[PDB]
Amino acid sequence: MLEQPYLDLAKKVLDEGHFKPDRTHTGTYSIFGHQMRFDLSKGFPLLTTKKVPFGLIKSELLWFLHGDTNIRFLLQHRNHIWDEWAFEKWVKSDEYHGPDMTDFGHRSQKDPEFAAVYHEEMAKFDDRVLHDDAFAAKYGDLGLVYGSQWRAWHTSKGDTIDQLGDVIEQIKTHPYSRRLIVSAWNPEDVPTMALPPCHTLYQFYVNDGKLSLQLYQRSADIFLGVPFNIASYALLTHLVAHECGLEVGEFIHTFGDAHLFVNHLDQIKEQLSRTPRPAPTLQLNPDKHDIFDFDMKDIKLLNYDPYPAIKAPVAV
Amino acid sequence: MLEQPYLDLAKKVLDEGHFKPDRTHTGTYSIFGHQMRFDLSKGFPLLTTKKVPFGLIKSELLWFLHGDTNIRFLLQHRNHIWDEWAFEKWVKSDEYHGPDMTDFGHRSQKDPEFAAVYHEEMAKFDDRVLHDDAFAAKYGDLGLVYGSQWRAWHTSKGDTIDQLGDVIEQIKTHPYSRRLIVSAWNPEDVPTMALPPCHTLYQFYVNDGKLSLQLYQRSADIFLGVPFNIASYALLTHLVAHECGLEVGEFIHTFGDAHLFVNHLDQIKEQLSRTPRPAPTLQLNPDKHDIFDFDMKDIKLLNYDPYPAIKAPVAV
Ligand SMILES: O=c1ccn([C@H]2C[C@H](O)[C@@H](COP(=O)(O)O)O2)c(=O)[nH]1
Ligand SMILES: O=c1ccn([C@H]2C[C@H](O)[C@@H](COP(=O)(O)O)O2)c(=O)[nH]1
Repeated sequence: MLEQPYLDLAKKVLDEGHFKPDRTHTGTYSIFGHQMRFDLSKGFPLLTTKKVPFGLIKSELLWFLHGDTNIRFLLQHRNHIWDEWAFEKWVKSDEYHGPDMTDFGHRSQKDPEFAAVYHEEMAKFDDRVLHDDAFAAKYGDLGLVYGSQWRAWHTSKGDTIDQLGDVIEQIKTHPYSRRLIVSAWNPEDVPTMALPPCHTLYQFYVNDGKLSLQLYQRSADIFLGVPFNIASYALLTHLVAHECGLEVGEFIHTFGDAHLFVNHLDQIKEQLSRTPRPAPTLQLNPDKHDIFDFDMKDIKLLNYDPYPAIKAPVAV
Repeated sequence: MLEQPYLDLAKKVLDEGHFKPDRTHTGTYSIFGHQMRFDLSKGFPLLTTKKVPFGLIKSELLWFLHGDTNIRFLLQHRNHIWDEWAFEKWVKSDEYHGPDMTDFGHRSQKDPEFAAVYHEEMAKFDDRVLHDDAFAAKYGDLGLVYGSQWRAWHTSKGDTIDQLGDVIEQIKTHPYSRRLIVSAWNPEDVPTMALPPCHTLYQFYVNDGKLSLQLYQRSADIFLGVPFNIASYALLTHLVAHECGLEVGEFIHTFGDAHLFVNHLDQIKEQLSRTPRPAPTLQLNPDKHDIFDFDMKDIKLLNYDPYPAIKAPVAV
């Protein structure tokens, strides 16, 4: 079935992965170098063995595609995936006068009463970003995130490259090119960023009127992150193919370090006892062609019928 | 045997690859997305089923490691791999007064008498680069090649990052880091370079005192290029491990487009009828530790006993 490479990867980390501590205190089981593939003509690889919210994946991708780096657009589609990076900034600034919020990541899991003074400041941070333009401009804007890396890469001569829009143009006019590459990795920013990009680079490929895409992901959270990651680049391959008048090939997912947090063992083992269902179908607006101007309603998911969601703690 | 993944890859492109024309007129059989691995504790992956000149691979790597971008150092170790890119420049310049050399690449294979007016200008270009300092500075210097990308990446504020030397420092002090990445892909240079880097990015990984390395190669000439590529990054993994006091793990070779030129079919089919021998051993100077100051004599290859070389035409 379509998601099997994903369950094979989980099985593999389970009986083959090495114990390694990491950047936190939450241990991992870990492998290095892995490759899986999804034939997108066979259906859309949103996991059926656990419910994944597509509406989140689809509004985060549109954000990236519009070159946007401001949380505000996410909040308008009730997408909180990026709140913590914005909040971090607000909180560690002059204008902030409130409970001290230091190491709020850990301390939301070790104190149920703190976790409500945190969820309080956050709801107020989001509300302000939504209603106060100057505030949004100051704290809503992440700066270096996929929307500027893909669409507005800063040059040493002070201009701005649309990496992705140029490559789309190369696909239309030189389909056989071996240089259809978008990189998110800037050696000059990377030492001072809070999160150097996990999705480091990707490459497109055309053959027999079919578009394929390969992602090099340096670091992957197998239980929580990877199910989102897969759907996000599978959708990108679909949007680009649609823009270029091509059919869709394969999505190839290459990993550097793929890890399983040790507080996710039971959840993954439960998931492995489920039996994949038939994959959903993806449907794109036949009438609209500029993907840079796609909106929520231009992407529908059909026949998605998943097992229930599995709750897991985030790693500190 | 140690090189089997390489012969499996050739076999795969042969009966599974798609005919695709390319950037020249010389057709290819082509696949997209492939991964192979070499356990470097099992020996050094220099192909035994065809003679590969290690002395070339080893002087080209030292060049890169010294941050050098000047052909001159190559010529001193009689290494001509990079001559054509330098010559191209010389020839397409004001100071050049000689036979017109336009499309000299093609026209060295379609004219046996031209091919000797080309080999004449080239021997004179190399001799000058070797003896005339101002000339070397002007035409010997490639500018953007792996030695500056790895060791002297230009920032937008006019300084210069030693990407590789910083990452070596990260390996010594944060071995478990998921961000041990060296990129050669600069979105601002790539549209104006004659050859955007084939070796796009690589990532190191440590576990149980062992160093592994994964290469993302966007485009690979399977018959001619890949045997050099493999040995070159396998040696890098060895030099870095030696510098950091680690043992050596695996070299993981990931491909975007891996192609076989159609004028290489007979040669590859002949190679596939050979039987791999035991792999050579690599030996590094036990007393010298700064790889940035390694020289030819600091790297020895032991027990390399290959089948004869197989002659093939370069693709135009
Ligand atoms: O879309 C995402 C975003 C994040 N991660 C995870 C992987 C790691 O657990 C963490 C990054 O930490 P470092 O790898 O930088 O150390 O983020 C994913 O798998 N997918
Ligand atoms: O070390 C090398 C250097 C070059 N190539 C080849 C692969 C391609 O045939 C060619 C690059 O052309 P483009 O891929 O940029 O189109 O160089 C290799 O395989 N290994």
